[PDB]
Amino acid sequence: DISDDFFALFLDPTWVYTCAYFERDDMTLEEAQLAKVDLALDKLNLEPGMTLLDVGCGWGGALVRAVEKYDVNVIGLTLSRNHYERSKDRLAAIGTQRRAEARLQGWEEFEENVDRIVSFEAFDAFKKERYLTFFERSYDILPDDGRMLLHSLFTYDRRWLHEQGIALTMSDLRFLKFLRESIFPGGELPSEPDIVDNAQAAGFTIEHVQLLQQHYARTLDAWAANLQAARERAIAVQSEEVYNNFMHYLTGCAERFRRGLINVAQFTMTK
Ligand SMILES: C[S@@+](CC[C@H](N)C(=O)[O-])C[C@H]1O[C@@H](n2cnc3c(N)ncnc32)[C@H](O)[C@@H]1O
Ligand code: NA
Repeated sequence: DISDDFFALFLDPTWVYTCAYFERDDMTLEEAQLAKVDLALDKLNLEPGMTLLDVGCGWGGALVRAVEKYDVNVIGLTLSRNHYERSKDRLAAIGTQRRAEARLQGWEEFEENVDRIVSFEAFDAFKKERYLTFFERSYDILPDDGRMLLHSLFTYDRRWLHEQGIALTMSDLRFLKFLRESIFPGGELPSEPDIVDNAQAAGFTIEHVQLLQQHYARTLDAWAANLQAARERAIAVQSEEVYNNFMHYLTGCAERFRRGLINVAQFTMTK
């Protein structure tokens, strides 16, 4: 796979590799990633000592922020060994009396009770045959007053796009094929109904939906600018092919969020 050393060339120190939130226009990338995490965690009404599950925890930035700012116990799940190892190391290096653990484990195998759940851009990696199952499991492990913040990408169909004045081009179809045949996200995104209808069938109320479309455009622009500025080092760590493929993903996805072809949002879900 792609080395952490490559991603380090374009991500900020949190290692967060999902849509940032430019809560103030002059925030740096790091500040906007912490703002995105805090935006989500504030919606969970966390109290010190609660237990927070992060489904699909990446390299651990949100878990570290949850411990540091919110003083919660944390459990992070991932399917990626590289994600797990960095998460494990970062959490162990936090000075805290709380429980802070990362696991190489899917949510399908996790059955422990937790007080709150967060997830950032993992849901699009789930098979559509598991969308309902995921919400059922999340409902079951939460207490009666539990809350989940689902931050997910989602797509729109031709009819909706057309009603909004947007068309999918032959280039867009080529780009979707590029995504499907690569490690990059976006090849088989859920629709908004795939999120909302399954969450509601499992018993959740959708309290709030916050769209972040243009924040993602800006985030992807920042990653691309960072990667081009480090091009020689990126080629050295990987190769020119990989570098160019990443640039194609980052810039192509930025263009598509700007145009409105796809979206990303935080869904506050309550019981
Ligand atoms: C696009 S990354 C998001 C990483 C992190 N949330 C962030 O904001 O940078 C998706 C992560 O979800 C994880 N993931 C995908 N499917 C999963 C599953 N069924 N259970 C647990 N984690 C999963 C991947 O292994 C990866 O760590
Ligand atoms: Na404390």
